This record gives sequence, C-alpha cells and structure tokens, in this order.
Amino acid sequence: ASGIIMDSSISKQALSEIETRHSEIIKLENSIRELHD
Amino acid sequence: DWNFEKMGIGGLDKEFSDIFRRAFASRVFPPEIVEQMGCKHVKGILLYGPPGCGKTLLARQIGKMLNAREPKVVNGPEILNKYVGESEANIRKLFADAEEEQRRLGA
Amino acid sequence: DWNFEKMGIGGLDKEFSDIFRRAFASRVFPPEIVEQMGCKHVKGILLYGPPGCGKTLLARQIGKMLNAREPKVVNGPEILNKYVGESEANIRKLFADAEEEQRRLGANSGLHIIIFDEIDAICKQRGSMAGSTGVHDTVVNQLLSKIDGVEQLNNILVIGMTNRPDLIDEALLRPGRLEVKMEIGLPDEKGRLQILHIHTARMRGHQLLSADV
Amino acid sequence: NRQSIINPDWNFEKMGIGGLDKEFSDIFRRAFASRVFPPEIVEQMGCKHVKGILLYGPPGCGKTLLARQIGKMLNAREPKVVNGPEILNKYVGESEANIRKLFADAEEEQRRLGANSGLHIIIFDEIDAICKQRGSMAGSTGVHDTVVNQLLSKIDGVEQLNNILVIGMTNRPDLIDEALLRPGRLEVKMEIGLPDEKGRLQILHIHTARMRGHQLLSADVDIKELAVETKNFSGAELEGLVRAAQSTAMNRHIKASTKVEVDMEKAESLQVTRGDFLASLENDIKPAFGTNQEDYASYIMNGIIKWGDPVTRVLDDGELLVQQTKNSDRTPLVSVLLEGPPHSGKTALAAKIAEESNFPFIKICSPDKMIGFSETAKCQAMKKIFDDAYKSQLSCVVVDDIERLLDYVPIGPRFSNLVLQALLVLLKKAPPQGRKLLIIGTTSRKDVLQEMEMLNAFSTTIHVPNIATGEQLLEALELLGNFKDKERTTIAQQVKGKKVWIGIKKLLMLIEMSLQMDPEYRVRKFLALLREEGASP
Amino acid sequence: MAEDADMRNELEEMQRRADQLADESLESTRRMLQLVEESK
Ligand SMILES: Nc1ncnc2c1ncn2[C@@H]1O[C@H](COP(=O)(O)OP(=O)(O)OP(=O)(O)O)[C@@H](O)[C@H]1O
Ligand SMILES: Nc1ncnc2c1ncn2[C@@H]1O[C@H](COP(=O)(O)OP(=O)(O)OP(=O)(O)O)[C@@H](O)[C@H]1O
Ligand SMILES: Nc1ncnc2c1ncn2[C@@H]1O[C@H](COP(=O)(O)OP(=O)(O)OP(=O)(O)O)[C@@H](O)[C@H]1O
Ligand SMILES: Nc1ncnc2c1ncn2[C@@H]1O[C@H](COP(=O)(O)OP(=O)(O)OP(=O)(O)O)[C@@H](O)[C@H]1O
Repeated sequence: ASGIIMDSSISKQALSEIETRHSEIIKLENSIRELHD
Repeated sequence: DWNFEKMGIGGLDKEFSDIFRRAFASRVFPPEIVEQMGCKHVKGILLYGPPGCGKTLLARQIGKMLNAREPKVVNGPEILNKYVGESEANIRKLFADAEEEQRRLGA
Repeated sequence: DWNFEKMGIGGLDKEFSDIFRRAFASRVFPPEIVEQMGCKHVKGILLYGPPGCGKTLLARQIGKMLNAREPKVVNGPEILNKYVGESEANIRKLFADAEEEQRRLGANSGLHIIIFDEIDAICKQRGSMAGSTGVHDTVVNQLLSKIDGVEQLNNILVIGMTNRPDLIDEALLRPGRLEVKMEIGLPDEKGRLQILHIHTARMRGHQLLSADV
Repeated sequence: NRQSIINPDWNFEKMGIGGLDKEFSDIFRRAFASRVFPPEIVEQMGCKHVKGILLYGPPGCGKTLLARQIGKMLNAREPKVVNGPEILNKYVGESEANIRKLFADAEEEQRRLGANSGLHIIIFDEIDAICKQRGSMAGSTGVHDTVVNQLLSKIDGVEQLNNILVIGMTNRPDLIDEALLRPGRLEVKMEIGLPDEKGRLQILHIHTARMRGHQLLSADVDIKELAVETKNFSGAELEGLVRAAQSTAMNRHIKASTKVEVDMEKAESLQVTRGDFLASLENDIKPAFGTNQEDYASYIMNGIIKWGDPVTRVLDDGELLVQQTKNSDRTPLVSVLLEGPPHSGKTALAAKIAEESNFPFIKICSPDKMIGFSETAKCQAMKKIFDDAYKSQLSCVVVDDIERLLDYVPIGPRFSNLVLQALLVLLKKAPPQGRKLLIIGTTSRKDVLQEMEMLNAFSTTIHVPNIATGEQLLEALELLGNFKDKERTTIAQQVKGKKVWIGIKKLLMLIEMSLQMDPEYRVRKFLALLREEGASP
Repeated sequence: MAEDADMRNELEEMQRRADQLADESLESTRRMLQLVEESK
C-alpha cells in the first residue's frame, strides 16, 4: 500500500457587467417629472 | 452546588485525591497569598490504562464541576485535512479565545 | 536599568559570556574605531540541546534586553498556505521594514530582531523531502536568498531554536548566516544550587520557608 | 555615439576577489572580447556575442561577490535583481507576464535604436528554484513548466535580441533544464573551487590591509603561518576568523556584569595580538567539509620511543618501500604485510610509516567505524575507499586488524566469505594508468592467513618483535623515567637473572597499575606482576 | 508585483463602478416612487 498525498490549489477571477440597469432606469426617469410638473 | 456524592465514580479515591491536590488546589486558596508565593499553575493531565477502567467518565465529570466555559472536544484525528498547511490551522484555532481573554483581562 | 542579576537565569555564565562577546560587542564600542576597522556585524545565533534547559528563556530575555522594536515571532509553521506563491509572500513580508529603514536612514537605523521557533520544522536538507509537491522547497531557497542577498542588510538579527541540530540544511549554517552555535546542557552541582536559590527568593522574602530547609 | 563598455575608473585590485583570477581572466576573455575590440574589425568578422553565464560551486565562495562586482564593473543601465522564486503568483497566467515584463524594456530599446544601444543586465539568483526539469517537477500544476517554456521562448526565440546579459548562479547544476544549457543561452559554465594556499594569503591580506593601515595590527602577526595552518577554510570562514579575533580583542575593555561600561582611555589603545588568532582557531571556528583532518593523535597517543634496534630497522624498511614505489614503471602496485605477537605496537609503527611518507592521498580503513554492519555494507565501504584512492596520482592505504575485519572466531571456524573474496581481488588488480598504489596490512595471526591462502597475494612481510632482554627493559624504563635510580638498581638486581618476554602495550598498563599503591610497596608489586604475567617464551 | 497589484485594484475599481451604478439606480427608483405617490 502506497502513501497518501496532498495538494496545492490555484484560483481565477470573473468579470461582471455594469451598464444595463442604468440605461433602463435613465430611460425611465426623466418623464414622470414632466408629468408631475 | 458541587458535591462528591454526585460524581458517581467508585474505587478511585486516591487517584482523584492526587489530581485535585495537584491541579485545582492552587486555584481555591485566596489569591493574595498565592501572589506572595509566585507559582505558575499546572496546565496538563494524562490518563492511561487498560480498557474499561473509567478514564472518559472521570474526564467528563471533571469537565462538569468546573464553573467555566463548555470544553472543546477533539474526537481523535478529527483535525487532519488534505490541503498543505490547513492541518495546523485547526490546531492554531483552539487556543485563540484563551489568548484573546488573556490579553483583555489578564490575571 | 538593566543588569544580569534581574533576568533570573542561572548556571549559564560561560554561554552568556560567549554570546555577549561575539554578538553585541561590536555594537557598543564607540563606532569610530569600528569604522577604522571596517568590520560588518554578525547576524545569526543558533541554540540547541535536549528538552528543558532554558533555550526559550534565553531568547525571551535577550529580546527584552535590547533597546529595539518589538521582536517578530513565528510559532512554528505559521507560514505554510494553500495557494501557489503564498509562503514566499509571507517570508518576504517579514524582512520588509528592515529594508525600508536601511534605505531611508542607512547606518542610523535601529535594530530589528526576528525570533524563529522550531526552525527545523520548515528548513531541512533540500531533497531529503520528496514528493511533497515541492511546497517545502521554495521556502528554503527564498530564505537563503533573502538573508545574504545581492542587496545587503546590516541591521538584523535572527535567533533560531531546535531540539535536532543535525537535519538543518548545511548551507544555512556557514558563517555570515547563523554563525554562533551554542549548546545548552544539563547543569552541574553549582548551577543546580543557583537554580534552587532563584526559585525560592520570593518565599524566603516573606519568611514562608521554614528555618529547617 | 561612441559608448564605451567599461568603466574608465576601474582597477582589478579594488575588486578584491582573490584566488579566482584565472577564472576571472577566462570569463573576461570569453564574455567581453567581442565588445572591447574596435567596431570595424568585428563588423568585418560579424561574430555574435554570448548571452548566458552559469556560475556554480559549493557553499561560501566568490559567486555572489563576483556577480555584484561584474554588475558594478560595467557602465550601462543598472541591473535588475531577482531574488529566487519571487516570480510565482496565485492567479492563472500571472507568472509568464511577470517574466516577460523583465525583457520588455530591452526588446523595446533594441527595436527602437537598432544595434547602437546600451547593455541591460538581468541577474538570476538561486536559479534552481525555477528551472527544474519539466519532466520531474511535481504534476500538481502546470505553472513550473509554463514558466520554463516562457523563459526558453523569450531568451532566444524567433525575434533575435543580442544586447542582453543574463547571469545565473546555483548549487546543484545537474538539475537545470538541458535545453537552457545549450550554446546561445546559458553556455559558459564554471566551477568556483576551494582556495589554494596562495589564495588564502591573498584573502587574508585583503581583509587585514585596512587594520594594517592604521597600525591596529601588532607587528608580530605572521600571515604566512596562518595560511599554512588553515586547511580547507573557505573565504567566508577566513573572514569570520578575523572577525572573531577582532571581537576577542575588543571585548577586553568592556564590563558587563553590572551595568555596561567602556574605558574611554583603553579604547584608544586597542591592538590585536597573534594569541587571539591562536585562540579563535580552536574554540570558536571549525572548518566543515575539507579532506584529511586526521586524528593521528588518537592512533599514536604516545609517539615512539627507540627502546632498541628493531624499531629503526622496521622504519628503514618502510622508507625503502616508499622510495621504491615513488619512482617505478614496471611495477605500479606494491603491497606490504606487518605482523607480530599481540600487544606489540603493530598499528603505531604502521601509522607513523604512513605519516612520514608525504603522499597527497593517505587514508586508513579500520573496523572501528563499522559496528553492526552486515556482510554487504563492508564491501560497499571498502569499494568506496579504493575508488577514491584510484583518483589521485599517488595514494597509500592502510588496512589494519584484518582478523577483526573478517569476523573470525576459532570455534567453527566462522567468517564472512564475501569480504575475503573482495579483499583478494582488490589486492590483485592494478590501478588506472600512470597512478601508483601502496597497501599496508596489519594482523596478529600469520598462520590463519596462511591457511586461507591469501599470504601469497602480499609482496613482502615484516616482523615486529617485542622486548627480549632485561637491558632493553631497563632502557625503556629510563626513557619513560617513572622510577628513581635506587628503584632501578633494586629491579636490576633480580631482573638480570632471567630474560623477559612482554609487549610494550602491556608494560605501560603494568606501570600505571603499579603506581597506585603506596611508595613502600611499589617495587615489590611491580616485580610480582612482571613475574606472574610474563610467563611465556 | 506592484503593477499586478494595481491591475487588481483596477479590477476592484470596476467592481465598485458596478456598485456605484446600482446605488444610483436604487436612488432613482426611490425618486420614482416618491413622485408617483405625490401626484395623487
Ligand atoms: N469506576 C466506575 N464507576 C462507575 N461506572 C464505571 C466505572 N468505570 C467504568 N464505568 C462504566 O463504564 C462505562 C464506560 O467506561 P469508559 O467510557 O470510562 O471507558 P474506558 O475504560 O475509559 O475505556 P476506553 O479506553 O474504551 O475509552 C462508563 O460509562 C461507566 O458506565
Ligand atoms: N536555567 C534555568 N533557570 C531558570 N529557570 C529555568 C532554567 N531552566 C529551566 N527553567 C524553568 O523551566 C522552564 C523551561 O522552559 P523552556 O522554554 O526554557 O524550555 P526548553 O528546553 O526551551 O523547551 P523545549 O525543549 O520544549 O523547546 C523555564 O521556563 C523555567 O520555568
Ligand atoms: N575568494 C574570496 N575572496 C575574498 N572574499 C571572499 C571570497 N569568497 C568569499 N569571500 C567572502 O566571503 C563571503 C562570501 O559570500 P558569497 O555570497 O559570495 O558566498 P556564496 O557561496 O557565493 O553565497 P551562497 O551561499 O549563496 O552560495 C563574503 O563576505 C565575501 O567577501
Ligand atoms: N615504540 C612504540 N611503538 C609503538 N607504540 C608505542 C611505542 N611506545 C609506546 N607506544 C604506545 O603503545 C601503544 C600500543 O597500542 P597499539 O594499539 O598501538 O598496539 P598494537 O600492537 O597495534 O595493538 P593490538 O595488540 O591491539 O593489535 C601505541 O598506540 C602507542 O600509544
């Protein structure tokens, strides 16, 4: 029976996106102000 | 509210007497006098013997009677792990709270 | 406000004499003569011997002796870590401040003390170990590189302890790294008397000890 | 532009490297000839430059000093130093980026200015932390292989870059990737060996000059004596010795039991004496490695006394044998046997004969190291010793206590057979061409060896006698001189009656045991002993 | 690895850009709700 072993480990990163939620909210925002006024 | 009658161990008078005299005696005498004497406290006990004599029972009973935190238990080779250098981190963990309170409250 | 009488170590006159003669002598003489001599200081001390003779007591009391920054201590292998290239990060992190203060102040920098404990846990003969994914190897080469260096330091002091002096890598013990090797052994009668005397002064002070001892 | 490649304000003396100088001359000749020569000739010749230098050798020599000096010598962009495996990083593909970042600037400069740019120096220290074999380094991750491949691709890839100098130093060269050890990459490789006598003198002078200048060194110091004494010391040890001696001198003016004090007077009067050097040689510093360090003081604890004729005869015969083996062509191998009764000094005479001979390689093979060895290990040890002896031009070896080397005991007989066959063949075979070998054997029991049929393999035998005449006993006593004249006459009056048979190793024991009793019983006790134990032909 | 360190910091700067954008979105939604409630 051979001996039993152990490891090193290595990690990597992920990117993500930014802009859709505000393209939406900005196209949403600037008309209800007109309506209320 | 401890009382030796509550222990429930029989045939171990001398052994428990010696353990008590050595380990806990220096914690019950008034602190002022122990200050003048300047002796550090014992920090270890080892129990060995043939199967079925009552080691674990004694250990548990000692654990209950001490008005202290709940003991940490290591169930044999629990601590081992397969990533290099994580095996010892489990050891370093156990003493961290004792180091912290030692720094905050001292004696 | 220091003297040998307060540290409370007994039976080790000769060892402490040797350590002082070879370690702190060069740093106390008024520097001008040393400048004429042009000698560079020693930066290593190794203490070994059987269990229970005061190696750690010496290292602690020496640390309190010097008028220097708090020592950086390493309780065995606190350096090993899972990820590729993390141990080396830690070891390079130990020396950083001494290099920076050397660069800013030069010869005026203070003294930074580093105390290793159980040095033989991490440093062994390169190749005696085999198959352990090499993580034990690059630690030694990083330490060997960093103490002697191509760039130089002249203001550090490394103290190491072990109970097995033979397995340590030979390359780590030649002069200029860990130079001064002392052996701490069991005491003779006189030393025993000194120890007994030290460990009862408090009791004798208040007359808690009977006259028949 | 007419950029020079050498600092005008340079001198080989200030470099302070000591005994390397032939190695340094070779390095300069190979590495910089192409650049020193003026342009037009090389332009006509069109010879490329070398790029990679590999330095190797045992611990504590020039190598880092030499690399620091080479970097200082040139007048160009400051070197970038890499301290071992600081390249590795925890993200995927982060190591190669780091490596290429080093050469990026040199690539850009070459591309921009062409062939008229300066020089860039990259110094790899502890290169064996990186370039281990891609077929051997652990299979747990790629990064070591991809690092090696990146370095090989970048140092000499498709694009040709010929204005960079990469210097490497290591301790164990044989592991390095052989594709890196091929011309046009790391190509000149050199061994920084242990310094000889002259180099020791140079090193000592270099480290002592400054103290000489100010007259801190006392005039009695004899550097050549120190050089002769110090055997196998490296440069690091040679510096540490001086440091220790200076420390021993400087400590003399400090008090440090109570609070520390230093005498501002004697601080002006410091000097180093030779006694401090002597002291440091034995207490503080010890040389590791080295070859020899023989403890002849343990083999020859009492020297020799010429208690009679035969000692001289034996020593003369040994000298004759040595002289013969020195200058001969027909017979390059000579073997001599020494034997005689037990307790007769068989070992001391052999070791002294060997020591009077001044062969470079002198080694003694003895069982005292081999306790509990199996029948196999002994063969290995002997084979190793003789392999070592075959390297050097001249070699003399001593095999003592043969009978204990075989595990002989008379009840069977019992002995190891493998050992005896090895010993016979190793005695027979001739050494490699032009070398010469001498073998001196020692035994107590001639007849047994005769029985085993190995006596013939030796060339000649020498008989070592023991004390035979009372006159010789008296002379040996006088030479020891442990008794007074009256006691001498008292002994003589009875001893003269009969001859005596006793070996000197037993004589010493009897004398010592006799001294323990009171003065009025010494003589008598002695006599009794000599009577009781001396019963033999 | 100083330059690599700053490259990582740039990555975290991108992450904080995402966070800032989410925050100002949250504020915009609150302003929506306030105005819509007001008109009644
Ligand atoms: N002196 C005793 N008095 C009362 N009960 C006992 C005594 N000794 C043993 N026992 C009983 O034995 C049970 C098992 O004993 P215990 O767990 O101490 O085993 P042990 O002898 O220490 O063995 P092991 O090495 O297997 O742990 C206890 O729960 C208790 O019920
Ligand atoms: N020479 C001494 N003078 C005074 N106290 C001593 C001496 N030697 C031992 N002691 C006492 O015993 C303790 C020994 O602990 P220490 O850390 O010195 O031991 P050690 O030999 O370094 O231990 P280890 O072998 O476990 O690493 C000291 O703290 C002190 O309590
Ligand atoms: N030939 C020599 N002449 C003069 N001084 C020398 C010589 N060899 C070594 N020294 C001195 O001894 C020390 C040698 O340090 P250096 O770093 O060069 O040793 P090294 O063996 O190359 O290093 P490493 O242990 O990393 O292999 C320096 O103080 C140097 O001045
Ligand atoms: N003239 C001498 N020749 C040899 N040894 C001498 C002489 N005078 C004194 N001695 C001392 O006597 C010692 C004799 O012991 P040694 O082991 O050398 O003898 P030996 O005959 O080889 O031993 P053994 O009988 O064990 O094989 C020598 O080591 C040396 O110390």
